[PDB]
Amino acid sequence: KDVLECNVKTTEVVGDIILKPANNSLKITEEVGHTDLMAAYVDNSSLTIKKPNELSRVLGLKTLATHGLAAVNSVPWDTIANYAKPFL
Repeated sequence: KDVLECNVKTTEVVGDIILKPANNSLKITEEVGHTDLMAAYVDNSSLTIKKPNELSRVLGLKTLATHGLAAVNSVPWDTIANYAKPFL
């Protein structure tokens, strides 16, 4: 199984990969929401969503549960920017 060093608190199996606890590592979004997308737009950052919901699917986003290590900071900037502008 593939391994991801991230900010999880317990060792967890998500899909076909494993999240291992590492302090001050990669931030993990459990399920994407409005605040997560608003913060990624402001922080000049991407997102690593761990489990999918309706919003992540309709935005065509990759999650750790469905895409493994490929979801690491995989949320494109055009998606974050286009979602967040009706709210500014």
